[PDB]
Amino acid sequence: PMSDKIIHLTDDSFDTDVLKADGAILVDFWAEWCGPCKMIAPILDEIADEYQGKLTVAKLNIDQNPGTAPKYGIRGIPTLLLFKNGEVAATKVGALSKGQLKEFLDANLAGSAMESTVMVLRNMVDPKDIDDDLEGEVTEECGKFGAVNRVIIYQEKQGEEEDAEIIVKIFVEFSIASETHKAIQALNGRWFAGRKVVAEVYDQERFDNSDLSA
Amino acid sequence: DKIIHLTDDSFDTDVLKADGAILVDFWAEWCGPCKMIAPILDEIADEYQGKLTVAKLNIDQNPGTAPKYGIRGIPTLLLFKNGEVAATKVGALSKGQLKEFLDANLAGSAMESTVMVLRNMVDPKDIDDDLEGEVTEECGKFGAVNRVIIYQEKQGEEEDAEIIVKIFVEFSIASETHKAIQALNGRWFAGRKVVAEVYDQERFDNSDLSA
Ligand SMILES: [Cl-]
Ligand SMILES: [Cl-]
Repeated sequence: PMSDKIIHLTDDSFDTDVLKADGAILVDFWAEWCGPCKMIAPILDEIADEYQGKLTVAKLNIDQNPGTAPKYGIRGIPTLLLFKNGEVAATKVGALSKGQLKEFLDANLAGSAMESTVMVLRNMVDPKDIDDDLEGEVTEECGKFGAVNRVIIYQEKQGEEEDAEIIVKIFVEFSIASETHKAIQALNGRWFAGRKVVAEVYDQERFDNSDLSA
Repeated sequence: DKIIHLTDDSFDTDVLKADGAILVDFWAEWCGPCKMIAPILDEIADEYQGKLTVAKLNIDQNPGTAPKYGIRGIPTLLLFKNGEVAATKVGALSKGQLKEFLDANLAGSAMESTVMVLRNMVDPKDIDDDLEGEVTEECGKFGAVNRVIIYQEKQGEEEDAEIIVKIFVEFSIASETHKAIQALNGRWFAGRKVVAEVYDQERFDNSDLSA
């Protein structure tokens, strides 16, 4: 109003400010002697104002805070790391125009936001517990929230190591998003049974395209 | 040099427990676009031999597997690596677009890298200031070590998410890295069997340690 919308990071503040942050955070690794860093400095201010609500811009001075950068393989400066939910989602190395940054941001932030017909049930069933009856039982029980299109029992290996844990994600696609919303609200945090189940929206475009990895 | 014929019974062994990356094609004889991509997959099978195996599951003959992966329309291609689904592609595709798909998801296929990634070597809790130096000493056996990165990554968007450790080892030239990957892959380190693989050099050069 109109003050500074940039989060000014330290090594000590980085975890809370970036990794445990709400929404997408664009981290700028910089230094005062860095010419191209000052290039993008005013661009970052505009982006910070114009992406209010969908992006927070943060800066870490690598001279004053030398601990963080080497952990993320920062080489040249400036480097932009885009974080989403504690995850590095994208990177951009070096200076770039306002248009090039927007193009990079537009391509790496969620587009066509939408309430999904797809629910994902997590931490509900161990892979060994799966049998021929499970899909049918899920569709039957979720049918009290609305019309169930398809139920997918998905097993996911949580690593590349030979005996990495396999977990189960249960996907329930409803006919319309209103039904999915009721189901999620009713089921999330509830015990079925012995296990506390996470009920959650799952990206509809991903699901429609046979990507069950998220 | 040729394509694996998958069945519902063989899938686990042929795909999930296989050595090297596997490109799985879900198809059927009446499927027009499936036949359109068949000669393309033949060429990919020959051209990417020793780096990728192509495999086909006829969904009429073998109806058990595809619904487990959320397959809807055909053809659908799934890229497997070490029992993980690395990437997915829905519908028909040109020789070039499939090569672009493979370049983006098959580490090393566009360029053999100076960078090795070590997976499953250590727990986050077992990291200390000694580790980086121990790795470079251990990897020095294979050549000049430019840089070792002990990278901690969150596995997923949800806060519950497990944190894992990826250890990046960049060598001076790709030949040294190849020696290192050969000698380290599948090796046991105090209770843990490690995965050593090429990591895309361009990702690494650009501080993309997420793959
Ligand atoms: Cl600052
Ligand atoms: Cl051994």
